[PDB]
Amino acid sequence: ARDSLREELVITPLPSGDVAATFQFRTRWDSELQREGVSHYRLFPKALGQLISKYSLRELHLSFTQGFWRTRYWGPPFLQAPSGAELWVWFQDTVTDVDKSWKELSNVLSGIFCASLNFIDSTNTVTPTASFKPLGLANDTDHYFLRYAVLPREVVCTENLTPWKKLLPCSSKAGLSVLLKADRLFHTSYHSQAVHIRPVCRNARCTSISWELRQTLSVVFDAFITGQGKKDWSLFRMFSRTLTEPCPLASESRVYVDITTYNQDNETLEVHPPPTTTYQDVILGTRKTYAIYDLLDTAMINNSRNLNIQLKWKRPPENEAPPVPFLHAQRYVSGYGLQKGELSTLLYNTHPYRAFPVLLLDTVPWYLRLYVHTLTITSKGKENKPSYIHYQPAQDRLQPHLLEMLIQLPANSVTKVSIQFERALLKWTEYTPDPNHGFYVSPSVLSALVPSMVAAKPVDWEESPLFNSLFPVSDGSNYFVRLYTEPLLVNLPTPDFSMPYNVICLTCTVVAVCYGSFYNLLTRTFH
Amino acid sequence: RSGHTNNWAVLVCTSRFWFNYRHVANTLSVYRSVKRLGIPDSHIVLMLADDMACNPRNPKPATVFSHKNMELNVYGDDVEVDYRSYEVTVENFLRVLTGRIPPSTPRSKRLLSDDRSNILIYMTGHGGNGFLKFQDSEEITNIELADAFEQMWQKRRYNELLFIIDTCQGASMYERFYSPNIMALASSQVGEDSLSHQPDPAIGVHLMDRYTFYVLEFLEEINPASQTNMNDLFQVCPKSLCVSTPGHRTDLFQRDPKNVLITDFFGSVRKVEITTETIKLQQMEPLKYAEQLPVAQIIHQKPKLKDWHPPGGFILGLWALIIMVFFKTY
Amino acid sequence: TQSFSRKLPFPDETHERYMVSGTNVYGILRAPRAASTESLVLTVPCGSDSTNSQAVGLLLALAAHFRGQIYWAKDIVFLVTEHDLLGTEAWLEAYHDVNVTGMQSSPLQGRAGAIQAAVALELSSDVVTSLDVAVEGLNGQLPNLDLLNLFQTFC
Amino acid sequence: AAALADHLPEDKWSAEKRRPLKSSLGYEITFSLLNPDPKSHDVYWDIEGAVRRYVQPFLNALGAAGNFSVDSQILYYAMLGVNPRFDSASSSYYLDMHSLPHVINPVESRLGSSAASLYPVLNFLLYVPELAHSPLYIQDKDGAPVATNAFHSPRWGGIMVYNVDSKTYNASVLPVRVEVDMVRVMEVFLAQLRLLFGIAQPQLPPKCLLSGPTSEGLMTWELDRLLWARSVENLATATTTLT
Ligand SMILES: *[C@@H]1O[C@H](CO)[C@@H](O[C@@H]2O[C@H](CO)[C@@H](O[C@@H]3O[C@H](CO)[C@@H](O)[C@H](O)[C@@H]3O)[C@H](O)[C@H]2NC(C)=O)[C@H](O)[C@H]1NC(C)=O
Ligand SMILES: *[C@@H]1O[C@H](CO)[C@@H](O)[C@H](O)[C@H]1NC(C)=O
Ligand SMILES: *[C@@H]1O[C@H](CO)[C@@H](O)[C@H](O)[C@H]1NC(C)=O
Ligand SMILES: [Ca+2]
Repeated sequence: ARDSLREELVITPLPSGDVAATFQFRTRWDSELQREGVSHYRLFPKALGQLISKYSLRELHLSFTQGFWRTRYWGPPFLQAPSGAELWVWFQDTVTDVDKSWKELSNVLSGIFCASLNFIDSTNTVTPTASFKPLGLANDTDHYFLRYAVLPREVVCTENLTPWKKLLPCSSKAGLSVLLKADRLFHTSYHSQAVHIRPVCRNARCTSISWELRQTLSVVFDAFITGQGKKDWSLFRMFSRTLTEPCPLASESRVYVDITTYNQDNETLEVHPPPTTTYQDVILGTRKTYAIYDLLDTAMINNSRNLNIQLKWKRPPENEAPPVPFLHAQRYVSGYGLQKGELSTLLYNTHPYRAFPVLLLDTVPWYLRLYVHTLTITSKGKENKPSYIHYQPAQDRLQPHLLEMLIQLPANSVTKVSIQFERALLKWTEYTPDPNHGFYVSPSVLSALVPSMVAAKPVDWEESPLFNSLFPVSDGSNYFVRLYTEPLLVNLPTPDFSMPYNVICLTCTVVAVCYGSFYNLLTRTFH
Repeated sequence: RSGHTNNWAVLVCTSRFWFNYRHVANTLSVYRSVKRLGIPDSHIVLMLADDMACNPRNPKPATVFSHKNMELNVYGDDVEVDYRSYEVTVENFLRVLTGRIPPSTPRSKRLLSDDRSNILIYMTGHGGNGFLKFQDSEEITNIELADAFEQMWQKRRYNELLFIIDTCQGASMYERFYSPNIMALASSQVGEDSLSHQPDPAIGVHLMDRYTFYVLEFLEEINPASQTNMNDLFQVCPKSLCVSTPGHRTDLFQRDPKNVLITDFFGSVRKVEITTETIKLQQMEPLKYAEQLPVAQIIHQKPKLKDWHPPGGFILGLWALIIMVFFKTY
Repeated sequence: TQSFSRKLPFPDETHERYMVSGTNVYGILRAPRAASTESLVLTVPCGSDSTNSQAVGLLLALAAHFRGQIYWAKDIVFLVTEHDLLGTEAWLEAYHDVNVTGMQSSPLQGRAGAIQAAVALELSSDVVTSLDVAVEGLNGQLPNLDLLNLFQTFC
Repeated sequence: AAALADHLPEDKWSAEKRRPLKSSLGYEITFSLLNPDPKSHDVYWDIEGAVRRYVQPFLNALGAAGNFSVDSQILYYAMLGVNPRFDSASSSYYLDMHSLPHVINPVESRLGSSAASLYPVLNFLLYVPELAHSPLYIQDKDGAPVATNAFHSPRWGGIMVYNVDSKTYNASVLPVRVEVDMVRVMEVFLAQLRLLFGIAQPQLPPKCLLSGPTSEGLMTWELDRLLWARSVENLATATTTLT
């Protein structure tokens, strides 16, 4: 029909010995979802399909990760998202009230995905000046219509996996969505549940608009937690279920297994079932190759030939692993008391030939009063003046600090951007039910064009696998990456919650003793 | 024979901190039974003040267990939490019952019950005399709960209501009810407060409250087409089994409990009419993706950072009057 | 690893050390389900003598056990300091990135978040007769009593 | 009787009089096509043309009493709540009246979180039985299959079981392109909608005629009866709310 579905599972053995699995469920609809009158839905979920017309959306990206992608020890991810719930949306030009529509959309998404996106308020919401460019077709990125919020302390469980799975056409009943057992997906060191809606063109010549819904699920299986042994990395081991019949709705249903060694140009990884074919491509920076298992192939998977892809992989010797992915960050909190500290985020450029620009976005939730005159960017032991600096200050309880900087990372080097903050004392009815746990500083965003080891080719988003069409590649010799640092646990000074009534009496008693002393002096005549 | 049509359910866990795993397990056991017996997720307003289902401290992620044998995961593969974490407040709870929720609230986060609706309300957590602690911070009292139930009845937002509470001294949370069709269960009586504590060696914290555990065991043996009645659930937990005395309350229900099926609140047996009627109808230029990091463009989008200086108007204005005061005195 | 060096005011007449220079080696158990925001520290204060060789072995054996568990809400830092307390001070200063004692070190390539609790196992014998806890800190400060209650209950 | 349903005294005839829909400003009408096995059935169903040609005239007639927000949907792998019994006498499968109250729960789990308003939603499911029980029938009271293979719930929507036949091919089973007779489907769905809004059959005096069915679907005096009931029910609701 007009709409098509393609599901894909990419298995990447990580350099640290872990194994990452990414599920992609791309639905493309050649329909006019931006306006009303599309009341008839077949593969594109009705719940998400109504949102585009109701609230004038252009792109909707909502992710529900637990964990933190260790870029240093794992590789660069196909798609990373911050811990907690991330939601950024581009609205259409014809909205005229962006914050009201943003509030309504956040509430509706909280209803759909059973998350606390109703907590997205003006204190969490941020308008990046130019960080989260639209991922689909854009006439002009205005950024007046871009909203971005993140809730770092937003748990993801099968509480959010069930609504997420309900939106799939083969709703966890056949095809590639049968490997989505919750107890196996959450037995992991990283879990992502992103949903992306974006204007993608209809054909080879992008002259019309067709809406694409990607439901991605990135998961990383720890070697010591899940494997801890000499058994192969089978689909059964990691998902407790093999692959039965494919999704009949899917136009293409494939499993990609990364079989790529380093310091070696042959001797790929060993996969037990002979794959359909092999797809070699420059994916992020390196020419890596995959074994393909086409589920829409009765030779590969019969009605009684369930597929259990096995992968022989263990943490390679240190003289056989990729060095580091040319860019990683590490955010932390300096100081040790209350009332004062520093938000510092180291960001590394391990390429020993090429400086590259990096866009750092920081959101600080207005109870860590930032002092922007203390913002330093060393980058060599010298001082590195950012190419572009934007800073919106925070109004207490109504707006967060936003800090966007274009730092040119010089060489193989560590850039230490730090900024001092002072912890605020809040009202007693302003702390969470667990006030002594602390508050979360949202993970900082790090958008860069990292240089690639080998130059990529311009490839259409239809022939290419689903993991190679997340970001609209622009240069070719540089690939775009968006890192997220860790969420920061910052403790605030706390008032004594058990004494709100004694304090009133005591302070009013001090006022009263002053009043009595001045009364007994301004009215009492000496005698 | 009951007249209800809807069969909603509100299940609440007012507890955090992963050592209250027993309360999340109570709520999820009632939820599992209710969802197995028929009530859809859209008609269940589930509240879990903390996940404890796959928080990092869980030895078995994405599971909540009822028994040490770990053979019945009440937190199954099909579960939806409408209110969780800091959203589960006494304010939000009373908003859901009384309908006074903020207008942006979606359908799934509200109790859209009508005059033909049977409602099951299950509250679990620390609870003292005629009061239930919400996440160790705030309070709901039996006065407020009775007032909310009366407000529900005024608008005819329920046909019959079954209230179940599994807290300490829980028979006094339903001691101030006046709304016409409510029958209430409780784990313990006005006085007993002894709280059981037998932590599972495998899962560090306690599993259940031993009352809803037997309610779960009672509800596991029935099918959607079961004729078991409220009189068979009024003695599901004897004094020999749960240390506390589970006391019910039928002073409001018009219908005899021996005729009220347990599927009338746990599960949704829909009235079915076979339809026999029939209507007899007549019978150019390309588009570009955005540049993710336009380094040249975003530098020039901002006016050049120049060192600030006060305007000439202020300096001239201030300096002129400083001299002016120097001349009135001199 | 963290390389640290310190200029002591005088040779201390106790350890014959004047130009203290050493390396702290720490490993971070990365809490899988957590986002690496809180941490716990298991530290063995190795000195310039043969003591605490069993405590390093026990620390590594516990790291071998803790690694492989999915129930970690906090990172576990396994820290083997170079000197008895100068290494611990160096690591604690570079971790919080303060300079309270004016000691120089190398930048930390990795942190584990806000440290919640810390344990300082000293053990220089295979078998042990009794376990001797110590709760008294610098400048008379004390740990929260629940930590000692926890120790006593697990004894 | 439905409009008041609270001020008149209750008796044996008190629940069927409260069956019809409550008064509301709007109504969502979702036409959901259930396809348990896309592997065997590739169900296509002109739902846009069906709505335009049959429901929109009917909903425009019925629109004097409120706004309607008709939508369509296809749910794949949407199983029913009960397994039909296999009759070893006619090579068919049956769903007796006893099991009909327990048949729509799993699918009504799927229909949730797919509505964009707080109005009462009316779900109309077009179940398409899988080859496991491809000739599925619904039995009214004793054995006899129902004429329309459908049923409805008082304030919920309705369910129609739609059977495909004459699907014989040469080789093994492929997804057979199934075209849904929208006239046949919408006849029962509009009859069910009419019953859900409480417009029963004209309930004649001893001697009269009707002029037969109207092109829109329902008679104008029936619409006026609906507006009378809506006015009374709305006024009663408003006074109760104000007190
Ligand atoms: C905390 O503050 C102290 C000073 O109060 C810092 O110590 C200083 O460390 C630098 C090294 O970065 C020393 O400079 C070195 O001097 C030698 C000899 O002059 C030279 O050859 C080296 O190239 C280097 O420049 C400096 O002497 C030293 N100051 C003192 C008084 O000892 C310390 O580094 C601070 N902490 C941290 C973590 O940086
Ligand atoms: C599976 O499919 C192909 C061709 O049908 C072939 O490998 C084999 O005959 C089939 N059966 C099994 C058990 O592999
Ligand atoms: C129903 O539609 C009419 C036609 O535009 C509109 O005027 C009216 O406001 C709508 N009803 C509601 C409740 O919005
Ligand atoms: Ca719900």
